[PDB]
Amino acid sequence: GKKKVCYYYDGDIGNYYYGQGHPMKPHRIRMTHNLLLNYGLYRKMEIYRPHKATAEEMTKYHSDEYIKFLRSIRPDNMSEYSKQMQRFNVGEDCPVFDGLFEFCQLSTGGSVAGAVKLNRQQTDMAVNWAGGLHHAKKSEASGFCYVNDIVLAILELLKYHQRVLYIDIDIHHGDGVEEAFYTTDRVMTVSFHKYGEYFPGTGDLRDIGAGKGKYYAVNFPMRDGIDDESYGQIFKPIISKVMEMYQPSAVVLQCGADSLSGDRLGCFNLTVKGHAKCVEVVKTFNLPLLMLGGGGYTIRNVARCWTYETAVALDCEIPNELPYNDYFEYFGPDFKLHISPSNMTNQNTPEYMEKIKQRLFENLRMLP
Ligand SMILES: CN(C)C(=O)[C@H]([NH3+])Cc1ccc(F)cc1
Ligand SMILES: [Ca+2]
Ligand code: NA
Ligand SMILES: [Zn+2]
Repeated sequence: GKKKVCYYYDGDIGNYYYGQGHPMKPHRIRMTHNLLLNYGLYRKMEIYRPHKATAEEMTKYHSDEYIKFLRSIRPDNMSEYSKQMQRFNVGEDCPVFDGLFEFCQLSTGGSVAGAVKLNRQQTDMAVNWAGGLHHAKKSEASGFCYVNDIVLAILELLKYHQRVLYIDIDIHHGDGVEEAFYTTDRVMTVSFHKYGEYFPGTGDLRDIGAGKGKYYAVNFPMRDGIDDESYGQIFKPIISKVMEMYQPSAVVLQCGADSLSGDRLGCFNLTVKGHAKCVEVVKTFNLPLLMLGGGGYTIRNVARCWTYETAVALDCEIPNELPYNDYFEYFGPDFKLHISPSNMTNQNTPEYMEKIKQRLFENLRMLP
């Protein structure tokens, strides 16, 4: 049936600024929100403003030293922290900006608040588009991510769920999440991603986990230009098998939109419908589901993607004609919700997709 959806958003999020030229634009979350408000989707779901997660909350995963650094560092005291900045991988990809810590607190607060909601059985789905920062590590920033909201949310779910399944359709590998849970069977991580001279450089299919977590990390490496049909060929089958073999009681789905056609940093060729089919698939298992954001650098298409995927969560059909909104000019020249793929070559042959799939299936036969 139709699911109750709780959605997390702080309108201050759009005002954080990574700096001139930096492709990460928090503003995209405000565009997303404004677009789905203008489609009327607030009528169908509960909207919450998340708390700011505390340093205490964050050190459920991150080191005390790293979190102490994140809450002290500012543009005005950077010169005095040059050593700490290098150690914690801050100051370049992951710059120091005004309100950095508060940005992390809001990002993280959405993900944990959604997980609490799900644990209390007061929603079927929770949505935090400001979350999904899958590259942050225990004691270091990486790939524009500082605090790993996903890891903290899963730790919250593990309080009431013996097995949690994490699925990642961001074009990048979910390295920080895989790393955190690599040696436990209580979290299975499934990542689909570009692989081959590409950030972060991990997610080989031969990376399957270790110790009690061996066979609970699943990696589908892809080449440039995958399209809706190649992706669709393998996502439903892999997820069905994972569900069947792993039998999770809760699911976290990272929905990074840098896997869309025309993403400024991405090299895939998915449409918003192709992307969103993944949400559709996971929804059908009828499990407590936390949906998070992620990467995405062509921001009009990020707003489309996460608006449509909100509508998917709600089983609420919306028209292709975009309603008027505060960012209307960004959606030219067509002013429609859905996007076309490019004519870029798909380097992923059908044979390649089926072969990688069959290798993952052999691995999944190793579960209890
Ligand atoms: C470019 N790059 C590393 C990426 O896009 C990754 N997906 C990491 C990431 C960035 C922003 C975000 F909001 C969530 C995750
Ligand atoms: Ca991924
Ligand atoms: Na694991
Ligand atoms: Zn990404």
